[PDB]
Amino acid sequence: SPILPGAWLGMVGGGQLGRMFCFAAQSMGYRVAVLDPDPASPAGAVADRHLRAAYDDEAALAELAGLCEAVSTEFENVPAASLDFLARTTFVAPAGRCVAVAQDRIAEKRFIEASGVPVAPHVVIESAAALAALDDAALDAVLPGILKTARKGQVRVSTAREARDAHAALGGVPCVLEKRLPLKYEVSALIARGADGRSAAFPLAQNVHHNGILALTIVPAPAADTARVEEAQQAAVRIADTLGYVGVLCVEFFVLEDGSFVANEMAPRPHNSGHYTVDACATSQFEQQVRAMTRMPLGNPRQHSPAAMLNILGDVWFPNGAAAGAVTPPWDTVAAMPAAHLHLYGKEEARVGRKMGHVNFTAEMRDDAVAAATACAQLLRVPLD
Amino acid sequence: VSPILPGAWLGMVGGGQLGRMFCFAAQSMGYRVAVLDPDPASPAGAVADRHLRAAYDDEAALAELAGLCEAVSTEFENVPAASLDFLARTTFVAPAGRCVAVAQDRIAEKRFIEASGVPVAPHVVIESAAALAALDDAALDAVLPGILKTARLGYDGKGQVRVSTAREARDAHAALGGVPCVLEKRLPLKYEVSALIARGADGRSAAFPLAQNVHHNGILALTIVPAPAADTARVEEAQQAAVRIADTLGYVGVLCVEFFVLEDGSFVANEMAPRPHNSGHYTVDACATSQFEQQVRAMTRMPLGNPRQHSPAAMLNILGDVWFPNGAAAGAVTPPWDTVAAMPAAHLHLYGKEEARVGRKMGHVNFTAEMRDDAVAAATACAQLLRVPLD
Repeated sequence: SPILPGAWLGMVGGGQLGRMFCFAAQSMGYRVAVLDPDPASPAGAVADRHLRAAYDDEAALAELAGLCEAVSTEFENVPAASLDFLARTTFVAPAGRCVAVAQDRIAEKRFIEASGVPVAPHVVIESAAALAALDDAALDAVLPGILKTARKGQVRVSTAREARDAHAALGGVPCVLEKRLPLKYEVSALIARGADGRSAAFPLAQNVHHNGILALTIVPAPAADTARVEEAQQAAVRIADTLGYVGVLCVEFFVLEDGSFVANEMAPRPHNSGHYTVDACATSQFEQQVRAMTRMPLGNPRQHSPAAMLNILGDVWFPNGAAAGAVTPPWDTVAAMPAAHLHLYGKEEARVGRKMGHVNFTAEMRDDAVAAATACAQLLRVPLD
Repeated sequence: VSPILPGAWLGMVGGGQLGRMFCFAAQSMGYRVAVLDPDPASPAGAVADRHLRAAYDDEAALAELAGLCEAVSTEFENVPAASLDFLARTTFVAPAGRCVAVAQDRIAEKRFIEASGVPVAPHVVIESAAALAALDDAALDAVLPGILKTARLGYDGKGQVRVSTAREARDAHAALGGVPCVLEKRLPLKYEVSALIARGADGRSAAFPLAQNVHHNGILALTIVPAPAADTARVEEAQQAAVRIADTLGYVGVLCVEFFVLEDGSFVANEMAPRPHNSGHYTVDACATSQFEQQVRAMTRMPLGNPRQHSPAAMLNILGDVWFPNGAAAGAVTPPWDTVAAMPAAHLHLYGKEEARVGRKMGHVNFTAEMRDDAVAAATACAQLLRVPLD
């Protein structure tokens, strides 16, 4: 049965995702308690209540579970044991078991395959013993590639020898060895699924990464035709159904030069590639998180306006280099752009690589949203390639 | 003159639903908000970066707000202009006290709009018993039947008397103690509209579309945007009238001007609100920039946002009455918010107020759709579900 407006909802993690959840939840009349050990928590600052405590502090967890009728998550490395502890006393969506699958590169690959969705070529290496039982030819099948720890932790490798040495260099921990592929473009599907098994899919997003960090998202994905959108949406839903997932799920895919389509990873939460939904869709990804965790009907995902999203890293504050000190970006100039919606997360210190905000661009025509995002990237010195 | 950029502290005098929705807009852009509101259960204070839980005339609280904030705006209906001018000693106050004061006095408001060259709804000003004694019956008959309204402090229907004859008008004035009043003629109304504009310190403005408003029992019930009854010329006329008033006032902020369109086609202004307005809540879900974002931009001397309406919209108000389907005395019943949330057009906004009371604004539901008729049909169905009369 539904948990109606006025109820306390809990959020494990108080970064920008938790912060944007607060606005969605409070707008609908819910109260939000954020658990985040950071005294400067961006989400905690704007929540109804902030429990300043560690993610494994049982007294804090009991207080959250006691106060809240449902709890969801945004923090990247949340211990599933904490979600377990919480679910003894309250409704937790997504469940710890789902979060644990999504947080482990081996589990996630195995699960997507089990859901009947093609996965990007890789070899699983659980241990030194598992590595010993793989011959050079077995490794060569996925090389050159990148060795990645299943749970920073990545090594580019070209030969079987480099692969063996890299595994030892990472301490022999569980890893996946991912083949480098002839990538054409990247897309993400973003879906909400409820406790009753009903789901709602957003449009397909096309994502550009720079130096391994999301830079630009365009929606609807320019490169993907109707059949591709449908294929990607159905894939994400199939995964969510197989997982018994309640919440927002983001699945990232590669489209290769040969036209093939492969899933690479998934996030058990609202995702950076979904921030456009706040300004471009009838229901945002944050509103869907609220609806899923309260067992309320899912919202209409209708995209009213074509959109682009430009990430704002801390690098934007360092036009004279990181060491020379912060310079406030020209936010007035950005606000003068008619397509722009400026989102800044209330983080105190700009640092290289740190996500400080984003700018959504909406317009009647997609080309105009994209041109505005491109011009803003030039203004702010944000590299797109 | 310079812009007040993201990260700055912004103050809000008043912590009801308007201040709450202001907080979401301001915090999303990276500003920190301090709310001044004496109510310990302040809906805005609950979600603000800071809540100064203080009376509106508490000078210690006001000095702390002004010291902390680089700019301060207002939402509270009866804010003393003396408090705004106290604040303006040490911070940027937008809109200014003198603008707010004009809107709070029915006589000043009518006089100011006329002085701005915008036609005003027929009325007679009655400053005093002596002024009334010097008006002949024919002078009163010109605006009768009508409603006698106190000039000051008559919020939410207070200080008003329906009158039909000159004698009833004179008796009503004496009943109210002879205080300053306006006598407003009851007009042959065809429809009501509101214009909603933002104006900056640099004199630039940005106008939303024209909203058509339906009132019942003296309270806003339903808003539809764009106004179905207004053609392009009417939209432009109303927007330009609101900008003319704002320019004449030297107004910095969001201004809502409410008008009547009469059976004969006459277009007259009746009142203005020096703040975001209930008839503007649709902007949060229907426009590229909401009225609350424009309040942030205006008070920070930042460029105004694009007011583009991406989707046709309707808004249904939710009063505390919705909780009392068996009567006010019979006790509260939680409304079917799940059934509302199932409506694909609906956007549910509930304000976090603790006690449902008759006549109290507890929330609103915005409806957006590709087609206006569908948004209107959804609002009308939701009104039937919730037992909300629209006429």
